Amino acid sequence: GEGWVLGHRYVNNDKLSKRVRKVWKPQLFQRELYSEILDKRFTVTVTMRTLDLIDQAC
Amino acid sequence: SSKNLGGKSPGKRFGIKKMEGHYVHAGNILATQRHFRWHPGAHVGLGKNKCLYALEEGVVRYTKEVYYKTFVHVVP
RNA sequence: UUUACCAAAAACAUCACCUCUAGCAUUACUAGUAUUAGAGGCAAUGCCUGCCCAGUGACACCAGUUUAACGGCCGCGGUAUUCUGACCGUGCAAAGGUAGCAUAAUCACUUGUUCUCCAAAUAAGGACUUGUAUGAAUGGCCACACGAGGGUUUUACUGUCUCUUACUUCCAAUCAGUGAAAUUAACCUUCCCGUGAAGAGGCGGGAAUAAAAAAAUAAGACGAGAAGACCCUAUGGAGCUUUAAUUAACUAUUCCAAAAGUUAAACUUAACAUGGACUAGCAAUUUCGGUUGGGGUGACCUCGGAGUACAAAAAACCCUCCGAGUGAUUUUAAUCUAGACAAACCAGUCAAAAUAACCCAUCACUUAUUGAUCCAAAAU
RNA sequence: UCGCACACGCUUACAUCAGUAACUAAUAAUAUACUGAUAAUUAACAACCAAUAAACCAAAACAACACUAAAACGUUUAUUAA
RNA sequence: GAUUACCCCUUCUACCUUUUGCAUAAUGGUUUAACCAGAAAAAAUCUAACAAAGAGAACUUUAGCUAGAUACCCCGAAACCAGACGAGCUACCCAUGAGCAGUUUAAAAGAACCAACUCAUCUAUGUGGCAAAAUAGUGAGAAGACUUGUAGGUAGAGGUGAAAAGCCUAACGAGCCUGGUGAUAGCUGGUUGUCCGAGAAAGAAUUUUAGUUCAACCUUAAAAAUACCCCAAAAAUUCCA
RNA sequence: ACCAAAGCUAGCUCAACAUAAAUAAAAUAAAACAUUCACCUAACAUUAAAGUAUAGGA
Repeated sequence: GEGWVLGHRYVNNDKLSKRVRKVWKPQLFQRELYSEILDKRFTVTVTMRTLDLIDQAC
Repeated sequence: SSKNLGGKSPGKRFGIKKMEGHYVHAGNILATQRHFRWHPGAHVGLGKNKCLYALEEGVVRYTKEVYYKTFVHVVP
């Protein structure tokens, strides 16, 4: 629910005026974790905020 | 090209709506006029626009009097 | 060198001059480095390029600097035969055209005046300067050579001309072979004087006339050919330009976040990439009234009164006179029942009478003096 | 008078025989450019082929040379392999 | 119509469209054949079913309800958007080759003239042509910023352009093809058999004048009224015997 | 009687059944135009709710 989200943009956020479609893409950063089951260090470029949920999923 | 300027005014249709001998009703407009061309007589009321009307049911009659007035009467 | 296919020219390019921006790296610039690269103007060369930074732009930061940045560089009065004004006084401005040039690719008046050229010169050349409306890097003034550029005068030679004539060849002409085209409502298709939407072979009245071709002349059939390229109309289209209004994408910023450090018992830092609003330079969508003796310009657009509009209404013109988007003084217009005027729609006037409680009016001649929807607010 | 060869191309037009009322080359003659059938020259001509790694400075203009604009194509050595 | 088994004489200003008005020298048509442009029922009028109910489990209803039958045609842009095709034409550039006699001359791929080649100055001819860019005479460059072959690159919310609003496959103020698309057109050009009755040329408004919305009229089918020409009582008329 | 018409047959339409990546627009309607626009790209059966509740330069 992040990658490739294309919405619409307005000026005063109340529109009697023009509406122009705007593109939105998620932020990408590197997250290094360690899997003991697979015995492998993993690198995830995935969603930042999701990692905050993963930390609560442990 | 024209320096002078003026507008046109729609008519308010001033005049006498009813005639002598006609059978009218109470509250009916008799004569719409500017200022006083004629004066209200018996059983005839006067308006703010100086328009005479009939007070009661009857017949319209015009009568001239000189003491120079013109009265309109309504005879039940 | 340039509008291939109406413009080859003074235009563009060109050596050269000047201003100004770039101290930086591995698929432009450039495998370059201030003597290099990008941008702008001018255009060999020769002599020069004076003044003004108040506004705009630009650079250092709110103040100043900057003209080979965008640009700008005056008027009036008085003074010696005539005339003129070296000089003086004064208003204004940021500062008021210096050298040179000039009826000019510039001069309206204009065919300025004078001189040269010609038997005659609105052109041309050489001067004068009250330069409507030249001017110094959108450079100024000259300049050898150069030019299928733009003008003027003598000589030479010519069918250009006075003034045309003759000849040759290819067509035109004839015959034979092959056999088009646009155009075309149907055509028995004369002329004159009149009329007819005002330019008649078809109408009227007069005149003229047996019926059909070929070689020629281009007046008419408002000939043929292009749904005028001028004008105006359409709530047509498109290109271009902006301080028209309204604002996503790209190039550079201000803050808070992501990511890192610091103290005490709440604060400071940005290498790469990515966000939320935000400030500038760039870009993105459309609009562009009507009336109108064509349009544009000018004027006008709603309302009230007095004429045009002679004894109830109403009645136009870019006809004609005046008035308004209110001004002020005192009492105050509380609830609703008939019934009418005017009226396309919608907006405007009069009002008996009943009830509750008391017991609208004057001026601006009398009337004018405003605004129908949806949406906001002092609060209902 | 101005044309024969090499091409990129152009897909039997061409050569022989036979027949041309008709179409085809604006007609006839006929035919290299019509129909029908049947012939269509090679090669030492032109296309198609070694992998790499080293050596070397001082352009071309019938060029010792010189100039500028700073220089189409060139050779040699060694290894593997057909 | 007469007239003779034919003709002269007399009687008559094509059709259509558009208009205040056209035989009009306003519009469209060579002729013929064929093709070719009024398909929508809510409320209503009308024919039938039943009736305080109709109608095939859905709605209406102080005579309704249900069913059937009656009125609103085509062609045409200039342009916009999307996806692609185009630099064998032409513009520029990259890579690789080739071409440009002769004469005067001091060393001079140096200057000037002049053939090829590259251009198109002037004149004439050609004007459904030889040719949708020509031919003849003449003229420019012709060692240069030159010409040219082959192999490549750059395209339309652009490229290129010694910069003309030029070129990008014979018409570029922004190519062409396909699709959106039967875009939009208040405009203009069009809309076909008979007979009968009646029969319109201007009130105010409108980002409106070449268009619309109700009045001023008109037509169909029914009902209830009355209406006008209108003299003296009275205010050219306004009213009424 | 001349160019000529006139004499048939292939052929199909439709209904039913069987079987190396990334939000498209705009013209247009609101007689201009700018918020807005059934519709179209893929999934979307009948009767009625209902052209109702609402939304819209209301």
